[PDB]
Amino acid sequence: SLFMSCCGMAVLLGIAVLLSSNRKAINLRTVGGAFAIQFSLGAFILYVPWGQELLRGFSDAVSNVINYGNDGTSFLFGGLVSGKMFEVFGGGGFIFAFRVLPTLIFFSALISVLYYLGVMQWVIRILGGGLQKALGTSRAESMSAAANIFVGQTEAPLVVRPFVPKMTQSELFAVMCGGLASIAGGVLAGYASMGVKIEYLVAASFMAAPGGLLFAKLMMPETEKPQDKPANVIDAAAGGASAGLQLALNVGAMLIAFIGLIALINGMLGGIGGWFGMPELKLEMLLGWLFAPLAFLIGVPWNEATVAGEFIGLKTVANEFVAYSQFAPYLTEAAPVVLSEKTKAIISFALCGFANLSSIAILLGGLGSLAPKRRGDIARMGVKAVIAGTLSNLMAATIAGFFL
Amino acid sequence: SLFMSCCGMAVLLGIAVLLSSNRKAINLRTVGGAFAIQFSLGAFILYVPWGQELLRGFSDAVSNVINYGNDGTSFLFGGLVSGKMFEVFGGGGFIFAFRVLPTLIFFSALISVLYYLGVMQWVIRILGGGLQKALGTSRAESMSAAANIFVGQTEAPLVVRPFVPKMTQSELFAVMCGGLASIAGGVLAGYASMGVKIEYLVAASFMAAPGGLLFAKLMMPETEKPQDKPANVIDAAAGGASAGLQLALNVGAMLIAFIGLIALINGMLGGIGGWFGMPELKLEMLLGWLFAPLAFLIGVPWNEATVAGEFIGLKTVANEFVAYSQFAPYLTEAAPVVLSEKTKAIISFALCGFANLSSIAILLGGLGSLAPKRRGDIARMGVKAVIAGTLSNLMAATIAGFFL
Amino acid sequence: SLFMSCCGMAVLLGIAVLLSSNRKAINLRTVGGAFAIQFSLGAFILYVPWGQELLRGFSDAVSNVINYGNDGTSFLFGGLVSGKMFEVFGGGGFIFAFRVLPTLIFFSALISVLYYLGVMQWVIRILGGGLQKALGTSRAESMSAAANIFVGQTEAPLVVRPFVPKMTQSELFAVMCGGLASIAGGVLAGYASMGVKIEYLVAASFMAAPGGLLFAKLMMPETEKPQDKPANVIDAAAGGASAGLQLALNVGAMLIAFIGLIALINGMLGGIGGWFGMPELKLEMLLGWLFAPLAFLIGVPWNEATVAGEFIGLKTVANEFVAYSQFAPYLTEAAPVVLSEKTKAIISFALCGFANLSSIAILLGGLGSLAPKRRGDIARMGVKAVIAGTLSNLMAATIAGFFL
Ligand SMILES: CCCCCCCCCCO[C@@H]1O[C@H](CO)[C@@H](O[C@H]2O[C@H](CO)[C@@H](O)[C@H](O)[C@H]2O)[C@H](O)[C@H]1O
Ligand SMILES: CCCCCCCCCCO[C@@H]1O[C@H](CO)[C@@H](O[C@H]2O[C@H](CO)[C@@H](O)[C@H](O)[C@H]2O)[C@H](O)[C@H]1O
Ligand SMILES: CCCCCCCCCCO[C@@H]1O[C@H](CO)[C@@H](O[C@H]2O[C@H](CO)[C@@H](O)[C@H](O)[C@H]2O)[C@H](O)[C@H]1O
Ligand SMILES: O=c1[nH]c(=O)n([C@@H]2O[C@H](CO)[C@@H](O)[C@H]2O)cc1F
Ligand SMILES: O=c1[nH]c(=O)n([C@@H]2O[C@H](CO)[C@@H](O)[C@H]2O)cc1F
Ligand SMILES: O=c1[nH]c(=O)n([C@@H]2O[C@H](CO)[C@@H](O)[C@H]2O)cc1F
Ligand code: NA
Ligand code: NA
Ligand code: NA
Repeated sequence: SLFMSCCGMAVLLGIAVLLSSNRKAINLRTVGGAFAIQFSLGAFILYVPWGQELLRGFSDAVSNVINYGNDGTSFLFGGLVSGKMFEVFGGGGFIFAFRVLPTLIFFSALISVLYYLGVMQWVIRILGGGLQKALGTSRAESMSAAANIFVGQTEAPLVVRPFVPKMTQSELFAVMCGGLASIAGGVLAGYASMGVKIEYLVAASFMAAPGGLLFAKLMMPETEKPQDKPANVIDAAAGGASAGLQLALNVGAMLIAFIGLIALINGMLGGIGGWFGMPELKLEMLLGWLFAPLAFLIGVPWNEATVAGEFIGLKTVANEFVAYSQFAPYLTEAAPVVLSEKTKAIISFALCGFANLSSIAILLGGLGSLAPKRRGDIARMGVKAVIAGTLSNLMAATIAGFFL
Repeated sequence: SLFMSCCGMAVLLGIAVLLSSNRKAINLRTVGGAFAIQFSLGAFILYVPWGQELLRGFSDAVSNVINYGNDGTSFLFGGLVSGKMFEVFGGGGFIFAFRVLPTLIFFSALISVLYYLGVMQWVIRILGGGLQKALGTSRAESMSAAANIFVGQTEAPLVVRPFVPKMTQSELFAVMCGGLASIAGGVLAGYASMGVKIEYLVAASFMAAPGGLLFAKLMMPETEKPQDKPANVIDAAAGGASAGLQLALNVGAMLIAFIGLIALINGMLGGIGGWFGMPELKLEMLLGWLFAPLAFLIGVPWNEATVAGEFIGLKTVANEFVAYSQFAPYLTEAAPVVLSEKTKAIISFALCGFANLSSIAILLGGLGSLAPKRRGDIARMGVKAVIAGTLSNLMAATIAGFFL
Repeated sequence: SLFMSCCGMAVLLGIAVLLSSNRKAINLRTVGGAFAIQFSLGAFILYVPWGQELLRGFSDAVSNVINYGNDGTSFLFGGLVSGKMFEVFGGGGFIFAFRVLPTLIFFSALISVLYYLGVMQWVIRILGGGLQKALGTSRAESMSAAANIFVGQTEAPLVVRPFVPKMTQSELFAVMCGGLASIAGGVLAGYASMGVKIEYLVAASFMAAPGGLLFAKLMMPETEKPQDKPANVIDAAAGGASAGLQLALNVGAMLIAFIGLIALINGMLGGIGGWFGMPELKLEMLLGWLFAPLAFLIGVPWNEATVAGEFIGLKTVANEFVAYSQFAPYLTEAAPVVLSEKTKAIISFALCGFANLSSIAILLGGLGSLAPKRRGDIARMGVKAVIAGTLSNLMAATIAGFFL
């Protein structure tokens, strides 16, 4: 029953303690409250009626903003994003390049506008402030964790840019973990446009802030002592659009290459596997077989653990975007394998994070430019930070599966 | 009758004098001849039969070059830019991304070729020379004003690059104004492809050179004393294509975001306005209500001033590209509001300029890279330069409305 | 009969000797073996049954990898790259932008992966080693020649990056020639997707390594004495995808502009030619008339020399991509002129090279960044290097025509 989920949470916590830089330095108030907040946040918005309605209200607003942004997309690509496409090409009428990627551009511009207006800083200041008061975490790392709810791993530390170079190793690690445990407002809308339930995306985003601090302070407790704009709104929007464009181009090229490379890998695996009586061997089977125990531990039913393992493994060995690209068909009526609604939720939560090895190089560049003398520390803590970020996503999935 | 237009010209002139840095320093020969040239140029090509035929001949040549350039576009996107699109998707068969944006690439390559060959420098030298002889303006600022007829605000000063750092404040201001009062050959073809009459675009482009000098020397008279390549033609074309590509990408991302943001703004305005019994409230209504007097002043009929105000206001608060994107449907048979041919012309002229606040940041980067120690002056004069550029566009529209 | 081909080879060799920096410094072992290898390589894979089967086996593998990579393309553009496009738009259903350009992205990512794994370095070390042992060429220039079989002119010298600044002038020239005589794995797949026979592309690529050294050591003999990474595999793929994206964008913009410019040139040539009773005058006719003797010399039949001259000339005056874009329709059933299979092969080989004037500027940037103090030498030897590269392509075509 629910016992398997509670065991799941315990195992995830235990692994973090086992990988800790110093278990005797672990602050019980910090890691105790962090888990408490992430657990309670999950309980509130996924179980408690009022919180469920607040989540639903927030998600529908996000859904409306996406539709508003699609007017710009409709202007540029016209009939290629109209209903006629489904009449002519059927399911192939949904052109990913024109349906999903332009949303990254619109949302990046929007976020930039909300930063210029001070709306973002206002929300981050409140959320980040509440975290440090309850957990005893430092001012800077708490703000970065809260900022990561809405923006990406390289953009979130910008709210505390001047404090980054003199951050303690534990602070720097938490900052890295905050980004790895979360996603970004831009791609959230993208994943939502792919069929992923907005409620899950919004929930996982908010739960990433305490979850990121949780596993950061478990695996890298504080052993040191911490310390302590565009000309107009139109310029802000333009700057965001440009950043979104570059992101859209990068994501699109990555998807073309990685999905293509997976197909090539599967072709080779067919020949190699055939030598062992397994000509049907594919990458999905390997990842499914290898990540099935992990999926089962976080609450996925026995008969759905292997399929769930495919996406979870793919997210880890590559990135969450590619994983979502393969999981999205399972959210439609044309799903090759009909999964339970709880399993769908677990996969959605467990995928909702930038936690992968390639994000280390991203952190080295973006976060490293803010503090060039700390690039050595970032590379040194990269793998552990990814692990911490992965555990945070897994914990969020286990919690979500519990109240569902 | 025509009295309203003459009042319009007077008001525009008066505002410039009211905003002058020193009215007693205004050179009557300079600003008198500048208005005379812009007025006579308008009279010649819009009223006088011979000039009308020369304008028509030039516009058709421009129309032919665009069709020639569309062969490259047709090669890349094939059936998606063919007539079959209109059979399948109807009006939505016109894909803006593939129809309009690639023209920016072809024309940028062409302009780069005409620069390598010396054709551009030849024309600019003649036009710029005639301006300084008649107006008494300096050599450098006259060439920049003439260059702005064909190229953008950041590219035009390149013809006098080494003279920019030591320019007087009045010279630097005029250079800024020359770019703000005009557009570029690349986007001109884009706007033409959207349905905007080429004759109006060509006319407004040429009239921008004296018009830009007019309001620059009215608002910032000279109080000081002025002073005074690719390896081959194929490389030139390639360089232009690359520049055009970057422009095309920037414009496309901007349009997706801004049009999307306008839709979001209208959604919010519907709720906010509803609190005051105006749930139908939209951005177009605000801009229309606010810019209707200005439209009426430049010659737009009373019953068309509000609709004309929508586009004029949008051009000012955002940019001319977005404005043209909303005005283009009014140039087709499927126009939601059938406007008079004079009103169509007035709007076309009044929109034909880079005069907006966001162009200040553009000038800071492009023009600023030519003279890094003058970036402070550019930012200081930015708003006034935009105003001067706006007045120049408005004057051109009033003149156009007069002879029509 | 075959006598015309042997004369062709002799003429090409003679021209190189005539243009030599020092004929008495020409190493007979080097240039004798280089021609021997290129000739024997051609004989082996185009005539000898076993070699023909090895070429066919390699080409089919390349064909399979391309299809695998098209899965990523199919994901992004859906129905726009499906069979339905041919039902709706007929021949125009083949959208070049979505069919060909994305292959550059996938293959660039793949090559980057094969570099990270050490597979590329392994092959290059063997091929490059065999060349220097047989020809007596230096270690560095032999590796660069072998690397150019698979990658582009700017990427190939990276395998010997630290040796480039101290290279002899003859070494630097050979390095330039190796890149000009060949293409790249990315665009090879692109040309293959356009209908160009993979066997010819693969053959020309391998034959470029000895061919490049041949004409480099003929035109610039050695008169001096020579001397002597991404964090993980996923990062490698991502880096390659990004590089491929930039390449894809550059190629697409170039094609839009150049094909558009050719159409404009033809429009002007129609008017100019009309003054001399030739209103049908076009660029293709000029290039065809001018390059027909050259085509005839390399083995193209008399009645097909003019048509063959169009593409060969276009490749030289512009680039091979544009040439292939005009030659591709002649490889289909809807070919305006049905050409012999030997003529098709000759054109395919003669076009398979980056040898053009615009590549000089490319070499100045890419190869020049590896040795900034040698940019003067690169520019000085640019034209001769292009000639050498052109002769190498022509020789490969003549050889191919001989055994066919
Ligand atoms: C898509 C389908 C197929 C999936 C295939 C799975 C591929 C996963 C292999 C990952 O390889 C490792 O990744 C690390 C992370 O980058 C590297 O560490 C490098 O970077 C670390 C992080 O900074 C450092 O700690 C290390 O010292 C440094 O070796 C490490 O060398 C590398 O071997
Ligand atoms: C699209 C639909 C919605 C439309 C909404 C309308 C938005 C317009 C607001 C413009 O805001 C102002 O723009 C100036 C121009 O950038 C800024 O001046 C800044 O830049 C100037 C120019 O250099 C300087 O003179 C100023 O000192 C400096 O404050 C100024 O601060 C800023 O408040
Ligand atoms: C597409 C259809 C139409 C086709 C039209 C054909 C155009 C071909 C003209 C080429 O022009 C030459 O190209 C050289 C190569 O770049 C230039 O040399 C320049 O660069 C060389 C190479 O480094 C140097 O040796 C030279 O000194 C330097 O002048 C040279 O000046 C330039 O006149
Ligand atoms: O804002 C972003 N920042 C970022 O780094 N990414 C990277 O792109 C990958 C795919 O979304 C993520 O795993 C992450 O590594 C994506 C983003 F959308
Ligand atoms: O060449 C150009 N230069 C330029 O700055 N722009 C900018 O892009 C906006 C939209 O066309 C213009 O208002 C102007 O600010 C556009 C151009 F086409
Ligand atoms: O890898 C490449 N490197 C390169 O320089 N190019 C350039 O792009 C032109 C068109 O393919 C080539 O002639 C060559 O000059 C293309 C490439 F694909
Ligand atoms: Na984040
Ligand atoms: Na201009
Ligand atoms: Na090469």
